[PDB]
Amino acid sequence: QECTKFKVSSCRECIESGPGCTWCQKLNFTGPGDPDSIRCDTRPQLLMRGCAADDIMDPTSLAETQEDQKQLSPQKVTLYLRPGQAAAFNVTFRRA
Amino acid sequence: KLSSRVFLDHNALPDTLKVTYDSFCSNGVTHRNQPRGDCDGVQINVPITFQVKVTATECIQEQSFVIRALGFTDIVTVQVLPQCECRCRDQSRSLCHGKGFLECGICRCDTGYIGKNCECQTQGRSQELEGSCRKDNNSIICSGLGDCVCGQCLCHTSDVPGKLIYGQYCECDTINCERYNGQVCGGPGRGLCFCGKCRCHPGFEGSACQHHHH
Ligand SMILES: CC(=O)N[C@@H]1[C@@H](O)[C@H](O)[C@@H](CO)O[C@@H]1O
Repeated sequence: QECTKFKVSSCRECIESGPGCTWCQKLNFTGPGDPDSIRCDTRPQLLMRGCAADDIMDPTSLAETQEDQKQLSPQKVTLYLRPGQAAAFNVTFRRA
Repeated sequence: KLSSRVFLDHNALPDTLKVTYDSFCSNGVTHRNQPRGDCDGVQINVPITFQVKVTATECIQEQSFVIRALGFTDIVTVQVLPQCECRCRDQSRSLCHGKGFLECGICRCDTGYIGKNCECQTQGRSQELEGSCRKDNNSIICSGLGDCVCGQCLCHTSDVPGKLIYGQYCECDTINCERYNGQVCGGPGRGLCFCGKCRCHPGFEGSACQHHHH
């Protein structure tokens, strides 16, 4: 999709770079000469480079309905926000 | 009462958070990606839907904001949390040389330690000198006779008696000098071999210490 990694040295720094970045956590993936930033790439790049699906870290934004009175629903929502990736949720208005 | 205006807004947000609204109103009327929700004319018990999209431009900390419709007491409280940390199986206890721990398949080094396995300690500037593991820009590493350890050549050991590989680029040794009478530099009674030049003891002269002072 799209991933730029300047000074990426950790999985967190990778996820922070942009929403198209993912991180290969498999020890096997890297050799002596490679920089740590090679673990940080788009999903397709890492996949055809030999990273397994179950070792690719790729945390996503999501909306979580926590508690759900009258006109505005829900009353509470929790959002987990990965930088550059929108979380979306719906609010229903109602009256009499 | 019939509610002829439902404006959905939020309270003041930091620079790092942005919110937009789609309004799916009951009029066959939809608005997309606006800074507030806006529907004109809601009928009795006829629901309308706003889609709220929230984006952070960086990792924020736990905080909350509220969304409300103007003129009504109800409120949506939106708790916001970061989604930046990875969820990795890691081991506590090699191969960061005690100067670090693993985390998502790489070493995380302690204060004053760098390198993939936390094998180097920090200097004033250390890894910048790795061009100083090459004798010149277009030469191989440590003359093919050493490894770059922390931007400095560590020369290969040798089994050959009397031989040491040394120098900034492992470019020298103590056995490849001109011979005389079987031995290097005329043997230890005449001179000593250093980086291809014989260093003759007081009394002897010549490229391999073959002669006496005359
Ligand atoms: C994922 C989500 O909740 N989004 C919904 C969308 O699926 C639906 O089309 C609409 C109802 O008309 O409300 C939001 O836009």
